[PDB]
Amino acid sequence: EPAWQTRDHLDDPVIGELRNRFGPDAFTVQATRTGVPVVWIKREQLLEVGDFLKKLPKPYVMLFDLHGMDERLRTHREGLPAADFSVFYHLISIDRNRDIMLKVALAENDLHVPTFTKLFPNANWYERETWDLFGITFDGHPNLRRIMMPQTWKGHPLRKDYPARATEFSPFELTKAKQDLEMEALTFKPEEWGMKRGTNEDFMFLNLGPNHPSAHGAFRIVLQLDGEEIVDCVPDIGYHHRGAEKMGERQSWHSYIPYTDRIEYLGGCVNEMPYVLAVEKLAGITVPDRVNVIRVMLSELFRINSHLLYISTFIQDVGAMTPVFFAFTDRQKIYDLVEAITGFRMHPAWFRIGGVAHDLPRGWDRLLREFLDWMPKRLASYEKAALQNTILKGRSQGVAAYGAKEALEWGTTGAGLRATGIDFDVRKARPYSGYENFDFEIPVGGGVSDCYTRVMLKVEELRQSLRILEQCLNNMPEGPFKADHPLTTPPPKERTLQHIETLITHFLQVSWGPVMPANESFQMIEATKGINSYYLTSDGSTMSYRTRVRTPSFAHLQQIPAAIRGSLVSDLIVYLGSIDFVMSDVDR
Amino acid sequence: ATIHVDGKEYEVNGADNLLEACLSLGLDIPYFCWHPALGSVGACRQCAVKQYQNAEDTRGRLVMSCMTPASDGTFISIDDEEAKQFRESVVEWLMTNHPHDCPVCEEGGNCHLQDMTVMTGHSFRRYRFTKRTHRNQDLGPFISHEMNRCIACYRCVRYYKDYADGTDLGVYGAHDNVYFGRPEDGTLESEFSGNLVEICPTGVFTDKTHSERYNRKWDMQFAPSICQQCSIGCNISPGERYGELRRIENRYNGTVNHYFLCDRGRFGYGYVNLKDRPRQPVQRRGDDFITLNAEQAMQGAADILRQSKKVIGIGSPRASVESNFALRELVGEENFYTGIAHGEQERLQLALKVLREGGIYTPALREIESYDAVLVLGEDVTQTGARVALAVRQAVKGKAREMAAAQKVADWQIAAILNIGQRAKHPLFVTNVDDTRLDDIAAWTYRAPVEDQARLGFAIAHALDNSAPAVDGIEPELQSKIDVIVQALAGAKKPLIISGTNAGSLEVIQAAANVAKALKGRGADVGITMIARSVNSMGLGIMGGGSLEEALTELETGRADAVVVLENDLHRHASAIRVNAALAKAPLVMVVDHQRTAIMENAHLVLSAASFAESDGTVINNEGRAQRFFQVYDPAYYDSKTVMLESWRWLHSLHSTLLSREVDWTQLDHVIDAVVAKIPELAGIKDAAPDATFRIRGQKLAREPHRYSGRTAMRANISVHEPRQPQDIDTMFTFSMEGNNQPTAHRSQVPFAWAPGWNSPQAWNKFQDEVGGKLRFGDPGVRLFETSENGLDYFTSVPARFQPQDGKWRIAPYYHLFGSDELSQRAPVFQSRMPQPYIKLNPADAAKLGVNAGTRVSFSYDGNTVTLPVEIAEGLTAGQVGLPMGMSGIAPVLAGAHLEDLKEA
Amino acid sequence: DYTLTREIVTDPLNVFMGKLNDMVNWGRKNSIWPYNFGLSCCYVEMVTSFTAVHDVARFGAEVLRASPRQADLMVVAGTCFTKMAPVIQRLYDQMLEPKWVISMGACANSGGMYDIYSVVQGVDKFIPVDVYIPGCPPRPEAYMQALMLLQESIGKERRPLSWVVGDQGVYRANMQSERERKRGERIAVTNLRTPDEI
Ligand code: SF4
Ligand code: SF4
Ligand code: SF4
Ligand code: SF4
Ligand code: FES
Ligand SMILES: [Ca+2]
Repeated sequence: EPAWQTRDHLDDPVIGELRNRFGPDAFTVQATRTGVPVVWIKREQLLEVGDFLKKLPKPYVMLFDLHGMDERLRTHREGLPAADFSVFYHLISIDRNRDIMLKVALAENDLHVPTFTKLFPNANWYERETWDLFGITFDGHPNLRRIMMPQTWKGHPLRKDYPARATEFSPFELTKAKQDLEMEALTFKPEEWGMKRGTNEDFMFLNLGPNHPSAHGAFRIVLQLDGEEIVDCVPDIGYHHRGAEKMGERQSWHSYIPYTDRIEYLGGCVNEMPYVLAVEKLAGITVPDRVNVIRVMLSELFRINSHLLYISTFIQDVGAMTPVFFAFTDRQKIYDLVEAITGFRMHPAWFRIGGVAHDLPRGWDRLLREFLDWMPKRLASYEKAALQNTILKGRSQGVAAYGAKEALEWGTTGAGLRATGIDFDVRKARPYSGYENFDFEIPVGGGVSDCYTRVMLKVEELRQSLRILEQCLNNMPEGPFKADHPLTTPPPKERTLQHIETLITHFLQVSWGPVMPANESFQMIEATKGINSYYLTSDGSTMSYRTRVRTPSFAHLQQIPAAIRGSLVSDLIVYLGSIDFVMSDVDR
Repeated sequence: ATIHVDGKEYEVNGADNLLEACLSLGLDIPYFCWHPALGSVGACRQCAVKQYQNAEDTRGRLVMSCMTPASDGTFISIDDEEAKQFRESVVEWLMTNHPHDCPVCEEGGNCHLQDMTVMTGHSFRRYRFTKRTHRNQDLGPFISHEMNRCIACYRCVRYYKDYADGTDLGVYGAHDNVYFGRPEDGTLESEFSGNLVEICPTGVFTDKTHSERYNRKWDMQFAPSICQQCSIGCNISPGERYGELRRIENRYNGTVNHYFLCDRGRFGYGYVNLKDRPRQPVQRRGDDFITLNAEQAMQGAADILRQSKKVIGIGSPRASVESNFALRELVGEENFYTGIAHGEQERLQLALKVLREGGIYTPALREIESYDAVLVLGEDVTQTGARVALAVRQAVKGKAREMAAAQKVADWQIAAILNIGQRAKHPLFVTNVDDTRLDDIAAWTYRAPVEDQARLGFAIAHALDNSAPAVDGIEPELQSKIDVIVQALAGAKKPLIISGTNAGSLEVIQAAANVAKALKGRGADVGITMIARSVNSMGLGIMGGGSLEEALTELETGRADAVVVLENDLHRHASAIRVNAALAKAPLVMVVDHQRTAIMENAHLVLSAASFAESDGTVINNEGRAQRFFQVYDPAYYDSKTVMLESWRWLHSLHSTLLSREVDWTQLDHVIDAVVAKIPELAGIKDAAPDATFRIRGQKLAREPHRYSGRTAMRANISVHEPRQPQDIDTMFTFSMEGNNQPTAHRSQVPFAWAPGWNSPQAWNKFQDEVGGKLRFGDPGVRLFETSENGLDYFTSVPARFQPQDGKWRIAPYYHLFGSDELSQRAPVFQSRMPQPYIKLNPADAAKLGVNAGTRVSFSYDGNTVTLPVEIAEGLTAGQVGLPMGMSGIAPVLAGAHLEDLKEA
Repeated sequence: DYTLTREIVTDPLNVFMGKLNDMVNWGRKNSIWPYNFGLSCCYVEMVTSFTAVHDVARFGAEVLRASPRQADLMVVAGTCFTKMAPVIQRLYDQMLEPKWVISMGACANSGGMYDIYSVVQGVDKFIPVDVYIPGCPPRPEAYMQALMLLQESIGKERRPLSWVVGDQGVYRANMQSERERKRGERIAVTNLRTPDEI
């Protein structure tokens, strides 16, 4: 049985535990290609089910995702409960190495769910986004305001009846919003932001803006300060909202890949990988070994690129302005290889449904060998010159520290999670794309996640990625770069150019789109900045019915107020430098 | 019946085959040679499924689902591995000889063969040998021929010969060298040849008119519309690209036209793309023609109309119900005139009275195929109401259908039905001034003048019922033919009487009403059909008004000093000299039209109205069904200087500017509400389509496919800034892809058929409740009137027989599908298909005048000595001259008129 | 041919005043201080052009001011999100004369691939643009090429030498389009390297 086969996961012990606790008629098991047990729960039992899952002997400790779905236009809902809308909750048990998706059905008139924030504190921003884009209210939310769109926005854009395209520009509304920006500070009240006890008459409220662009993007933080100390802060995000999920409903399965590239714009093929894996699950495609090795090599090259930018920008944020020049030279060596292979630098859009766009060009191994010879001396030089400097250490060690429990309750993944001692990397826990055939280690911290431990963990991750790249260079399999499946999009170009049935398949795949049979698929990968996941719902058409992108930077930015409370503003900017986020990842 | 497909239970009709039953259930089985309207023949072998004897059977056997009845307790599997392998092998065998042609093939993106190649999963070629090749034929100006792409599915010949009764298309050769086409190069002679471009699943037969300005299906902007070229009211999907009307596709209406159009509707759309159309309001100031915008045109027209002492309005059967009503409201009911002549108005109102007061049910176009005997009186149906002629051919094949049903043959086994029937057919009797295209299947044809055809109808009615008035002076041979018709009509379970206004005779319609009444009095399930002239002839008849002669009298006497002519060239309904003199006498002529007509030279103001592609409205077809047509595209999207509005919008704004000195562009639903409030006989046009607030789960209905391309480049040469999406306040459709076109959406107006995996016209299967039936949530369009409880009295005005007077030549109308309709004859592709102008003569009359075939003779009508070449008509009765109605220079009002000094030029 | 901002006029250009105008234009075009403003991925390519492997400092354009008052050039390097459009307009209004604008990348040019509800379709909908760079992202040397194009545009503009004496109108040269300038060499291309190699 292939890994993409539709399964109900009734053999999962969590299904038997839920049946013993709540009864057989309390929930409905849905068969998916998500790889996880999908369980439809009544709305009135959601908090009970969540508490039961949190109190299991090997408990579900992290709320991985929480979002909504407009099911009104979905025609293939066989075996599913009646629902105009739905809200899903993806929960992860690291100790079990398992996960469960809970789905709550909602009628159009009764669009309210109990809040999940008492069980999982990252449900705050997840429910705010679900309210913003779908109009689903969450009862008991401390402050349920829009998080992506401005507060004076009409409608909920992820609803199926909301038009996707840009509306006509108007200078009058730009003038009005400029006036709101001008008198935003004059009419600032802490109550609408969730802040309290401000203006005591000792705290000040200070807004941060687009004044420190360290390649992360534009966003705002309003800080409540007792003198120099942060007593509370909320981040203002949505300034980088691109409507990428709505675009997922707007593009074909093939023509959405460039948009996947720009979700986390320092990641490239890393961003492409979960989307094409989830589409290949929908299509029932198993890629050959050469495709797996090529995709792993591209992912690790882009992981090294992103880590180089992250480490150098952290060093620049601390104050040492020199290593960014050399690290971008190393990024140019990576770009030499990536340009030669894919034809592009930052957004290659090179992965395909069923494979990659072209075969490897002749001479790729020379460029890979040159980069693998160039990198280690440069990395050691950066370590000795900057990361072992005691001023940088005094600026970063012990700054914005959190443990394993705080990382689990906020959905922190990647190096921030592993610096707390939790050994959870997707490439080892849930292997994908042939990562199990590579010899590499997962660096973990001592139990405490500071700025410094996160940065050094990413340095060790860079070294491990260099090891994986060495293995990719030494053992690259001979074979096809595209699968021999009819839904491989596009087909191999030479057969398209001389064979009529292949030309027909190409013609219909690039124009109307490949038809993905109606299913739900999920793919989780270890991205550059944490765990990135694609959750795709196909309604049997050539476009996605729903494209949900879970990004780790959203969770990290939500964790910011809990970790930085009681610190200084300098600690905050160092913390932002050490998070490894981009605003495109946060806002999608 | 109960079937089990892949272990799932389904309830189906046992009289259906497994292919149409499984397609009606939403299951996907690839198929080529089967069509819902043509039956099953089992040729292509694509539709293989695995049938098991019972539930406890694992072996099974491969069967053709189209040839297998969907009987009770039938166990089949579609997703069986051997069935999937065989279906892929059938696609592969078709692919061995198929040309590498998809980029340069007009079927691409709309091709059933492409869809089934992808559906079977065949994408790898292992055949390595040569491909067979064919030369192409020239098939005329409408259909392009490319025999390389043929998969030998036999759909074309089955449709063209067995369905449409065409004679000049066939299959030649044998084995893998079978050829589909004409026996030699020439134009396809069938009036329904254009349906080949949708019947053929490949790109062999393609739309040449679309091929000139070709674009793919995903790039089209579609709207549900009604064909404007005659009164039948076939549902169409016009598709536009880059501001020009590109194609007319068939829009499935299970009540009216189902799968098929006629060639006039399919190819006569070219007048929309004419470059001489008015695009802006133009005011004639002396010898100058200045261009106005909408507001100042309204202000100037309103000022001049306010200064006038009496304003009259002249409507047209070309215009919609809303436009004619808006003109009637602008000028007043007592000042409103229908644009047709007095005799045409009398015939149209008599046909209307027979339809909605005769007590006899009038069938829809699909229902015509279920009648057991047909009498056509006077109306050359193939040239005037062509789709009715196609339906009549199906009703004629009903006898073979009944004979095969007596022998327990399934209704989809079409070859067995045709073999059992042989040449047997239901009785058909056609009367005309000459031969018709229905003479090949008619049991009898009566070639006679219109008075003699009416007398034959009156005699048939009298022999059916003695209370009907008798006819004196019937010859014994004609009496024997009358008796043959009488026993054929009396023995029929469902007789159908077809007539219309195109014969130019009131007595023909009266005789048809008498025959229908006599059949109704005997307890028969009789139906009556009236063929009108134009798309909204019945709507103009229901609205009523004075004739064009009265309007010209008002203009000539000086009682009216302002005339507003709506969508009427005025020369088809009255003599051109009288019209020109009356319009020159009037100090204000305003012409609201979308075509450059001859009366615009003397017009003081010309309002650039919208054609059907750029407008919304309602039209009433020949059976009284109100149907809404929706705007296809915004004419101002590319050319921002284009001020081309709906006629009702122009006239409503003119009325508002005349009354309150303020402009009011209004909304379509407001005008429809005004129509149904003021005219109760048109109250059913409210329910022809839902209003503009209708939504499918909150979203509008999309006009263009979801893969519509070039949004940020199609207007980039004009400006790199993308314009605002055109807003549609009038209807529930949006001028974008951001809308709903799901086959399961609860609606009746479908702009185009597309489903995932079905890009061809076969997606209409997904849009239907059952395949070949109706649309899933009802066919659009409602009937204005029900059958009345009581009928009319017998018409006692039996005319005298035709007598040839010396020196006077009675004009016999000859209609042409390509040429008689005004707008379609303006289409450039129709000029090659148009017959050359002529005059038909009896051999005795031509010998008396000393002329041969081809000699040019001259005649004077209303002081216009015009010269035409003579051709000899064998079937025309002496004392008559055959003239082609509706052509250039020959108005349709000349039918039934008389000619003087007809002599050799 | 020139366009005047106070219409299409001619060249307003004594011989000493022409030399002074050339000296001022030379000093302005050789000292262009960009504003450090990051919208999206295009800004990553811009700051890549600032690094050692490209060294945009060689053109004297590396200073990268954090205040709009000290900056001469606004590079809109990224998507003009609807929430960020008032911020961009306010930052542009806070810049002082003379100021130039480079729209960098498809998003800033036209909205790019993001014809979506939350994105303004091009920064030229509300602020004027001196140089457009196609690309998604443009590579760092494309940003340097646009910098050189801006230098050529600055080197032949006419601005007042003082605000107390003379014409105060700003004259911008109607330069020949780069497409039409390069059409002769671009159409003459026949063969390119096959994509199977490095
Ligand atoms: S008929 Fe269909 S498969 Fe054949 S060339 Fe045309 S589009 Fe392609
Ligand atoms: S020409 Fe078309 S309809 Fe006729 S047999 Fe060939 S593929 Fe079928
Ligand atoms: S029969 Fe009449 S309404 Fe139908 S397609 Fe032909 S011209 Fe149009
Ligand atoms: S143009 Fe492309 S690279 Fe530049 S901001 Fe937009 S998505 Fe990013
Ligand atoms: S569709 Fe049944 S054999 Fe052709
Ligand atoms: Ca309209």
